[PDB]
Amino acid sequence: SASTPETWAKFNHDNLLRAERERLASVNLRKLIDCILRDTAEDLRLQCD
Amino acid sequence: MENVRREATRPSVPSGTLELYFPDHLYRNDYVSLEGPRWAPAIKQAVRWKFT
Amino acid sequence: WDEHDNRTRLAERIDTVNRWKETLDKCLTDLDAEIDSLAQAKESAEQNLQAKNL
Amino acid sequence: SIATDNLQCRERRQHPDLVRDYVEVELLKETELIRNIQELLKRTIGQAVD
Amino acid sequence: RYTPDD
Amino acid sequence: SDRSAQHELEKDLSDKQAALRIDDKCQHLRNTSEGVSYFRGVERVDATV
Amino acid sequence: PRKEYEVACNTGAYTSSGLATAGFRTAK
Amino acid sequence: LKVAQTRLDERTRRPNVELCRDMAQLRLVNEVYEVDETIQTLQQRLRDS
Amino acid sequence: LKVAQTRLDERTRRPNVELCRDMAQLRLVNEVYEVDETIQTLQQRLRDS
Repeated sequence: SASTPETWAKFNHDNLLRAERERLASVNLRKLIDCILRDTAEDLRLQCD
Repeated sequence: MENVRREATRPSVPSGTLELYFPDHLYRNDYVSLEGPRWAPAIKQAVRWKFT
Repeated sequence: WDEHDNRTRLAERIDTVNRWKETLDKCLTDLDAEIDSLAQAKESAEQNLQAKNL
Repeated sequence: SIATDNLQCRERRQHPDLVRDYVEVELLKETELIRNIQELLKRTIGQAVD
Repeated sequence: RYTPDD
Repeated sequence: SDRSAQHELEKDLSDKQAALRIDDKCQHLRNTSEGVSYFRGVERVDATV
Repeated sequence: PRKEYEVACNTGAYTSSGLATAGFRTAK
Repeated sequence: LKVAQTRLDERTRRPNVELCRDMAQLRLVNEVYEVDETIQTLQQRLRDS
Repeated sequence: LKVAQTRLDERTRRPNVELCRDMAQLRLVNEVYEVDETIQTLQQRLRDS
């Protein structure tokens, strides 16, 4: 005997949720980077004007 | 009757706490707004002017 | 035998990319040299102009 | 580089005219802005690769 | 370039 | 006019000699010395002409 | 005279034109 | 790293014109960063051990 | 805590029946968790220093 159904299920469940959280974090960082790029460009433009 | 013990290679849940005596976090933590050179740059001259 | 031949293929691929690498590197070194010299000539000509009012 | 050349050429000038206003001040602001931009870019790309 | 004050 | 020109020269002498003292302090800094301290942050600093 | 006015104009934590006492002054 | 930083620090005190962006500064910053990556690699080896 | 966890370990050699849950193991995991949080708090103090 090596495992039991509920324990195996919870194994799988934990792994799934881990992947889900990492995906969410990636999305957030992506949006932040985009906004920073935009603001940088605009401010340098105004200074030159 | 006992093999989960050999199957302990991969932690099902556990992450826990490890053991270190070398924290030395990467030298950088957050940013600081720098500032420029007092006064203006000076480079090079060809001929100059005088009242004697 | 199939495994062995695949291994040899990857060997040749890596060798060719290596030699291309070294050629590219030497070209970049020459790039830096010529850029520096162009700079020098530019400043020199600049003061040559600067003196041209006296 | 363009700004550095601008300040250099402006420095190049004859004796009875050597003045300073926003032009120099604002150009210095440009340079400082540029430098801050580079540092922030590098940190962001570091987080991205991790 | 400075006052006595500061 | 003579004394004025002297004045400029000694001004330069003074500032340079102060710089020499500072960089002697630099030179004779040695490993495992006393004044060494972890200061952090100020590396990417250039207010330089 | 001029002394008082130069003192008045150049005293603060803002910038400074090196209008010295005597001798050659700054070209800027 | 301690001593390298130390030697870097003070030289920004120098007065007006003798302050320079010397090749000393160049090589110093190079050493700083390089030893940083060195440290990271060694810590990874430690974890392996 | 080295000696603590190894102290826990070889309890898992016991033969078929007398292998039993006991107040020892409960207390053992308690002390493990508390020494861990101890160590992290002391690291916090290190950063403040």
